[PDB]
Amino acid sequence: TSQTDPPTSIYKRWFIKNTQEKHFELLIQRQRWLRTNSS
Amino acid sequence: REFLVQFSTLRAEKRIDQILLSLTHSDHLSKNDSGYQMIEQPGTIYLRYLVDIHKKYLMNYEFNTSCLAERRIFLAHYQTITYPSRSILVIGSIGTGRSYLVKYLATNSYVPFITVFLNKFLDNKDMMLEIDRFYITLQFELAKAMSPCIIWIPNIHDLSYLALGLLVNSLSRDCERCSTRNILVIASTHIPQKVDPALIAPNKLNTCIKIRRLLIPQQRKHFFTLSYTRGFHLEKKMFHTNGFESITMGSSARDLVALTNEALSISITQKKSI
Amino acid sequence: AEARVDGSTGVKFADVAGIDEAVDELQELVKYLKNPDLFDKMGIKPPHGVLLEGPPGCGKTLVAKAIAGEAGVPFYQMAGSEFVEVLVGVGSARIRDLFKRAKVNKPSVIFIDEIDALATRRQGINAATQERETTLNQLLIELDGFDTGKGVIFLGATNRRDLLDPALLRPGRFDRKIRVRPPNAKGRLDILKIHASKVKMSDSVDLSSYASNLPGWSGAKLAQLVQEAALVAVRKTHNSILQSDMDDAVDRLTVGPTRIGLELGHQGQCRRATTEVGVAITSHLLLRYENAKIERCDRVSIIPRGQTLSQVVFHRLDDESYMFGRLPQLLHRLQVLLGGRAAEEVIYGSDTSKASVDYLSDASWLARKILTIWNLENPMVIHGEPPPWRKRPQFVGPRLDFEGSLYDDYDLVEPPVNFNMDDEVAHRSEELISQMYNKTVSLLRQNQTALLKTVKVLLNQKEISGEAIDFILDHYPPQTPLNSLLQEQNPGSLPFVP
Amino acid sequence: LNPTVDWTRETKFPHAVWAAGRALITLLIPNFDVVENLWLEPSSWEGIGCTKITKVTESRSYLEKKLVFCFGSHIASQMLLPPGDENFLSSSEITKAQEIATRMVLQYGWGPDDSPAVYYATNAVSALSMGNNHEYEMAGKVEKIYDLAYEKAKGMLLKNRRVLEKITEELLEFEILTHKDLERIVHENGGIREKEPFFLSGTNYNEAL
Amino acid sequence: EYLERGVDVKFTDVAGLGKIRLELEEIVKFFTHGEMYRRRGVKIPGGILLCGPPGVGKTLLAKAVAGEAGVNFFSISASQFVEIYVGVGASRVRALYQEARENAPSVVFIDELDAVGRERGLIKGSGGQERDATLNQLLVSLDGFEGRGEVITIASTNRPDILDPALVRPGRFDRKIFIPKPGLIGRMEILQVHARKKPMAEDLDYMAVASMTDGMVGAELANIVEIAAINMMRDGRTELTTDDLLQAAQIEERGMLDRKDRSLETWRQVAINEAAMAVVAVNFPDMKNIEFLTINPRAGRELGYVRVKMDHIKFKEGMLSRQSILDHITVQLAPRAADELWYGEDQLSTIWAETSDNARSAARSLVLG
Amino acid sequence: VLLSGPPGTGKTLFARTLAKESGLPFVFASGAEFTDSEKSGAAKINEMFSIARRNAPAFVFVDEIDAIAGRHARKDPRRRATFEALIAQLDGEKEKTGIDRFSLRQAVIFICATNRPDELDLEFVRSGRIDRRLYIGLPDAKQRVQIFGVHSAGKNLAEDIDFGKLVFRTVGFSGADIRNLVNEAAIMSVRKGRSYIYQQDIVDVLDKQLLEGMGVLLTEEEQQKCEQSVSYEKKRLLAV
Amino acid sequence: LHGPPGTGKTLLAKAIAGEAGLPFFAANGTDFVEMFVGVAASRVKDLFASSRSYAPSIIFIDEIDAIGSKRGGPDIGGGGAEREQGLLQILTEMDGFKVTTSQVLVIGATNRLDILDPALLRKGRFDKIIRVGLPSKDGRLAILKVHARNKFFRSEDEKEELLQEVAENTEDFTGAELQNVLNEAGILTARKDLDYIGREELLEALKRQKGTFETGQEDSTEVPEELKLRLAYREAAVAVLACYLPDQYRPISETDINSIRSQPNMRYSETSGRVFARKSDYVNSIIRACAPRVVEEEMFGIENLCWISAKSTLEASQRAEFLILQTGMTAFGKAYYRNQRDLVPNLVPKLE
Ligand SMILES: Nc1ncnc2c1ncn2[C@@H]1O[C@H](COP(=O)(O)OP(=O)(O)OP(=O)(O)O)[C@@H](O)[C@H]1O
Ligand SMILES: [Mg+2]
Ligand SMILES: [Mg+2]
Repeated sequence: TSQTDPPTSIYKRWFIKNTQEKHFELLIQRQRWLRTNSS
Repeated sequence: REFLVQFSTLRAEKRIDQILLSLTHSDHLSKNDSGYQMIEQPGTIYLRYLVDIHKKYLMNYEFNTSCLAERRIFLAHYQTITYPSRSILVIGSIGTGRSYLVKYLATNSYVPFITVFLNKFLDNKDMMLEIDRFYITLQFELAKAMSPCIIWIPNIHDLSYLALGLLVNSLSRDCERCSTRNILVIASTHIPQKVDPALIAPNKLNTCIKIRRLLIPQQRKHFFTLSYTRGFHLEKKMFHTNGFESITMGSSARDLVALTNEALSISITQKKSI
Repeated sequence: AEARVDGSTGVKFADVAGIDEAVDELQELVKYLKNPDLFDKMGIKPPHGVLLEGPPGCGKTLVAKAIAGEAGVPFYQMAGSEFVEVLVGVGSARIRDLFKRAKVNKPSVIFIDEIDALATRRQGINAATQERETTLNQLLIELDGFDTGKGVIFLGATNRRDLLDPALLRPGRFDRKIRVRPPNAKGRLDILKIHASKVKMSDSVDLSSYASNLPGWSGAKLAQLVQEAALVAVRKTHNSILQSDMDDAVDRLTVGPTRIGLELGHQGQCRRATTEVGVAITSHLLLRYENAKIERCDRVSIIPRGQTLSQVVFHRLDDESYMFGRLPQLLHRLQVLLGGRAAEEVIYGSDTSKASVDYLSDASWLARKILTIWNLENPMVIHGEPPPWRKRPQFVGPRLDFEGSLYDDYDLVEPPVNFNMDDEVAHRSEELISQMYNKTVSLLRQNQTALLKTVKVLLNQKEISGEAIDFILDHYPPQTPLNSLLQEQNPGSLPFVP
Repeated sequence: LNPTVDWTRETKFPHAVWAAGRALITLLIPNFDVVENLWLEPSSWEGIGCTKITKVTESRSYLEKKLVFCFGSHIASQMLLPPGDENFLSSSEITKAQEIATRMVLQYGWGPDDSPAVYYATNAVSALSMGNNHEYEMAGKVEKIYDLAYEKAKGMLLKNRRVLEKITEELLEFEILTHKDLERIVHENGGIREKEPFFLSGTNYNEAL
Repeated sequence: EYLERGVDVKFTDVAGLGKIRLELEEIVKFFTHGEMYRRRGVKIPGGILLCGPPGVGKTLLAKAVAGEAGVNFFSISASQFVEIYVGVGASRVRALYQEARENAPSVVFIDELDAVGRERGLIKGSGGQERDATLNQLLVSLDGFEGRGEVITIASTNRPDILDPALVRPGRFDRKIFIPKPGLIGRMEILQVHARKKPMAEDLDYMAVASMTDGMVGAELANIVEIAAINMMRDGRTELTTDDLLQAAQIEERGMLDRKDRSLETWRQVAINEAAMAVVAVNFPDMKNIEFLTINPRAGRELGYVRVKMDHIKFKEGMLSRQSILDHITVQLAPRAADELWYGEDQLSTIWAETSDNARSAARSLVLG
Repeated sequence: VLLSGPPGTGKTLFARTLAKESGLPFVFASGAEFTDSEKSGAAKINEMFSIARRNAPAFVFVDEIDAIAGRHARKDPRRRATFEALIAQLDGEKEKTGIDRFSLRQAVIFICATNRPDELDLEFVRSGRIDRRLYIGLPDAKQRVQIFGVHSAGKNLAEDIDFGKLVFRTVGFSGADIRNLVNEAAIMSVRKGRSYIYQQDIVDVLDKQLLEGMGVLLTEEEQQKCEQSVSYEKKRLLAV
Repeated sequence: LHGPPGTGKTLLAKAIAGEAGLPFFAANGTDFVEMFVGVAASRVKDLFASSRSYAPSIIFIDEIDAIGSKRGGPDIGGGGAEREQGLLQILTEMDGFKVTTSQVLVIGATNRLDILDPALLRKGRFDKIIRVGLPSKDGRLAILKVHARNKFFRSEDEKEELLQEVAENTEDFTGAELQNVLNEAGILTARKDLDYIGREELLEALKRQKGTFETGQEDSTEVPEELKLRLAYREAAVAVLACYLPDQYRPISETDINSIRSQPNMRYSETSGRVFARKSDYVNSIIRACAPRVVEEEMFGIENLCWISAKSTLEASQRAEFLILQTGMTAFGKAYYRNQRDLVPNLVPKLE
């Protein structure tokens, strides 16, 4: 998943905005768990 | 099928001896230290006042406008009722039980008590409209025919447009004429936040009342009164002392009724009256 | 199905104004309807269907009627919602009958208004849905079966292009997609001239000013404005629509009609007066001193109108200055937003009120868009944040549309991972907000006589104009003592007659 | 219908102290709302004690007055009710005070240092970013203003202890109270009222021009 | 009812086939040399499924293979099977397969199985029950009991992942053919075969045209042909040339060119941004080949644009170096720095607020990738 | 009276011994067919209650009531009509039923059985409508030996047959399970040509039933070849 | 009868019908359902009365899962009511089977189980619930030698050897897949006009039936030298790390650099029997997991790492996490942790 259609202009992006959303959610949940289970 | 069973409730008029029997009712054990003192319940007391004034054709002489005396007497009576709505909404179905109060007050009422079910107006789905309109007009015409009558309407949260129009027209027209003004249109439900504000008018279905769950002394008093009315003398050691206060629960309706039925059946099995 | 076969629709391109780009584009279809053989000899395939997309009131139906009248061809107008019934299959039969009737009278123009009712997308967010699908499939089959040389032109009008089925947007069904934009200032001027040609007009009415001062108004809204002004003139027993009638109709449509003596106490009114006068005074001072590229206060009112207890009319600048918003302009607009609370602090001491918190909200968001979304400062940030509260751009409330909108992130937000940069950004935002608030309080405190005089004048007259505020500023230079204002016979009196 | 508790002396004391504290914290605050009647209703589901107070855009000082008023019943129960006799009746006022503090720190910008930063709006579903190390500062400010309100209420209610005791006794013996007898009580018993300006912290107060 | 008349599409009428055409004539062999297939102990594969992007001509392919087979053609929409009531769909597919059976030899076509081929248990409703009933009825008609060897089904889906595992089981849908996006030669052939029906010049090199419309479907090539038919009345020239098709490709790639009133400093700002973009784009191997650089406003993009075409093979395979990305972020940081180098840090504009977000997103993705 | 418990325990057996011991008419029906169609949804309830009433003192026994008074009886109005009719019939309340509450014509007990008592509505198990609750559990060791003796009487069991040593292999079994075990023992004894049923017959039947659980359906030759397929070094580890 | 789809349920039903020589009644589940209620019951009762009239009989009902669907939600459309009415009617037909007069046997076939309500599975309706699943290796030989009777081969011995080796190379495939690869090899031979099923024909049929191709495009693309170089270096690194750290059960067979994949194009010789695997095997797996990144960082540096060559140490870290948490052979402890929620915050720094 790396936006297999190439951009004809440099204004366009190289990877889709919703490609890495699972990793962000996992990191956010891990950080929230660490914060909540420490006080 | 409900019309044939509601038309056949009072096929013949009540016997004159039944009228004279029912007209002379009494207090029946209110001022007893064991059960149901006078202060404990104002709602059923007000309901009994409404039924008793309904019994003597006393809504028909609504007011006098007389010179000085009759007006003052009727004013004092009007005050002493509330501390004259012809149709009462009740909302107390947060706990359990609707029959246990209204058929409790209806046995002394002696007036034909008719229950119309709104759910029959929903299960009929230009012909359905004609059937519903004819059915409801026949219901109201019959309720006029056997006047005086007490109409109970359970679960008004169910109500569709035809019955709403019927009730709006009935409350608009049958409260300033149609000389049988003593027609109780009492109705019950469990959702008071759903009814439209067009049905809470002072002329149409006002003065709501509420019922709460039974407290332990209230449970004791209700148990004693339920046991005494069938000829069973309760033992004078557990209400005269703290005997059965520590065992009884079922802190709601339908529990004291079932417990009384069970205990009376058990005492019947041993041929006992205590 | 009475598809009105009118030989002359009564509408031509002379009745269409401000839609000049779409008129120029559709002149090709008008020419093709005039001489289809000219397109035939060149091997030119005409479009099967044309989609007119745009906001309601822009006269897409009027444009189609103008095309039909100019071409002199039969015109079959029908709404899409008329194809949606309870019985399944009636709409497809109506579609087939309409297409057959159009094919009988060639050349012809078919027009379907509100096609989004039939072509609603199968969103993944009764038998009516099946009927709509069958009618849409019948429409697709009819459009795909069209021969280009038969001279029948299909038009579909829509207000929501997002709800349309992408199958219709494929080539061969809707080849041309023309966006009917709202008319410009010249277009609104022409539309106002056309609608005022039908009603007795006074020579004192300048249509150019109302064309320039009402951006985004459709032709239908301008017609409603003219009709409401005529109704006001009838109510006022005027023989013709005066400029006062135009202004009254404009105020009725924008901020609503005036009430009848519905006023609160003096305490809750002086606070709103202080807020609005402080905002206007701050804007005028920023215009006067640093030559800010900001808007101008036209008039201020404190009479309740519609649902607003007070208002400050702001003159909208040209759109060419609404794209390259630089840092000084945004900082000056932040100062204007904070000017209300600055006025409450310099006038009412340390006992402020709620009436200045609303502006205090917007500034508290705007600086964030300076630091995260736009990234104007130069410690670079890693992620933006979405606005927790969203408020629609609107009338007499402050502009907040300098970059098109204030509470609309351009999909430039990412979820955070590190939480220390978040508190660093919060600290920087608090520092910037406090610095700008201190600056606008220092600016407003240096001019106290003008602010208090404007407050008293607005409290007495219940309305004031921007030129009156400018005259107050001219007559009251900076650092005048307050006893000069307090010694006047009537503080709420202005000797200027506009 | 039937009241949930009998009409005795022990049960009425927490509600009498509650209503008397509400009445005293209403009367002592200048330019505040005015009480009409106080009574102890036996069959009221809200509570035995009942108080009717009618109010006289709201400013910062009115919100500070309300925050001070929200502690009156709890402080009255603290000084008057014996240890071992705690109160759950004043919890709703405590939660309201905590709500008022976080509102006037975050929303309106009326912080302890008068900061115009706004983190919440009336239409908002959440707050701003607020970081991780900056929420503790906001919590410290909210605790500071809450403690200032509690200290102010305690200071203005410990000066009229005999007044509060007399109001409790008279409410207990009469069961119906007007405004005139409360004015008599705060007059004869040496009721020291407060005076304008009313600030929750006088270290930052300014005056209008 | 579900039968069509006048089928004449052949392999010549369709373009850009490639070795798929070989598989296509296999179907022709399956319809012509079938006696030799049967004598070698081979069962005829009754299930072929064409999968690819929309607009590749799946219906056109079905019509072509039906015409070359020389048998009766059935083409039915799958949305007709789904009904708000249950039972009619199973009867429709039963009657469909029955009339296909009696019309043997014949080939049938059913398009967009994604409406009726969904998994059993993804939606809880009566429509899902009807879908399950129709899916089971077609399952039992395709393989369920003995008695069909001469009817062949043809399927055309855009999303093959929604297909039921029961259907793709061997014996029901065994042959899976992917029709991809046309490359180079397919675009030439599609443009020429759509352009036979229009008078055309002999100097028309379509190579540059197809080199502009990279990665576009055959329906989009038909659209490019469609913007090469009318628009010439404004100039009024003689014959279709190269530049007209080049401009049509530019229009269908970006949008209509519109001119509006403007100031001089606005043009200077936009041209400075485009200059920074192009100047930084020059100095890197990842986007060195620059073709166009303009500042004209278009539909949806007031700002200018630049065009670069490096070989599109590394992006598909994913072989992009770290230095390939770290340069691109620098390119996306080309505008803002130019502002800092032209108008000062105190007067930064807001035009680069989009490319700067792309740079930070690319940096985050490279860090967590 | 509400009967609950695991399926196949014989609640209808209790109902029938109740009918036989009482010597009274006994109306027996099934609850699966009461939500039949649109011809008569809730009319069957009225008919079966009236049939009981016309021959009172009598009883009414409906099997698997969970299809009528389930938690989804209110979402569907078709189930709701039958549920409301059922609730109306079990009370007195002369209006809409047209009969006196206290008479010979009301001596009818509503007997209901189910398998998941937690799926029933609260208003049906509410006191007054359902008074007694009986949970019939699965049998035990000695009861399973007696059930095996009852269901394995008319078969030629050999001299090595004893079910007392195979009780622990049948924990949780009902009467139907033991009957199926006896039948499968007869089948397997026929399978090898054995004239009687051996203890090894029942042991191999139970072993086959256990090995079929994990998805191993192999004959002897395939099992032996697969055992010979593995090596010896990797078998001693499993052995240890 | 049930199990995985395409295993031979209906084929076994046809075998039952042929072998029995008894009155056989084949029916389909979806045949009975329409809008109008009661017609399903009428059809199935005509079927059951017919079966009773010509008793003894075998009634086979294909695809019971259509009518047999459990109530999985509110049936607004009303088709579920008809399905339930038909279901209860057929259950009454099964319960009406008296053991003295009805020698009628019901044989079913379905592909799913959780959609069926637990009502048909009651005793006296469906006593035996048999599942026919994927056959063993001997079953694979049996089904292919059944399926390879009409297929022409060069000789019997080469046919036997080739069918045996493709049986060893068709693991986790049903009989439908085996007859499909045989039929596709026949198709390939018929296309090439070869009278006997060749070796490459079977290999190509198996290759297309295991779904190696996914692009489905014309394979003619100029591959750059900088792509073949990276592929060859990656393959050489994998070969060196595999030869230096050998695996007892997976030896190297071949290596090619012709296809682009996230994982290397390596092939190993599978040997079943992995009863035991020590901690050194886990360590060697962790080492061999992170091969493509190190070679490109050594020869080409850090500024030339590809996207598919940088996603290699993630797999090594995952294998290290598996070794630490779910083996108990490390010093982390001797417990077994499933990663989601039984990881106390004390153990997090130790794991890291
Ligand atoms: N054991 C076997 N021996 C020979 N052929 C087999 C065997 N098992 C399956 N087949 C092949 O499978 C085909 C029939 O599959 P079957 O009808 O049993 O699948 P199914 O169980 O009905 O799947 P579904 O329920 O999805 O239709 C036959 O054509 C046959 O060639
Ligand atoms: Mg049962
Ligand atoms: Mg099958």
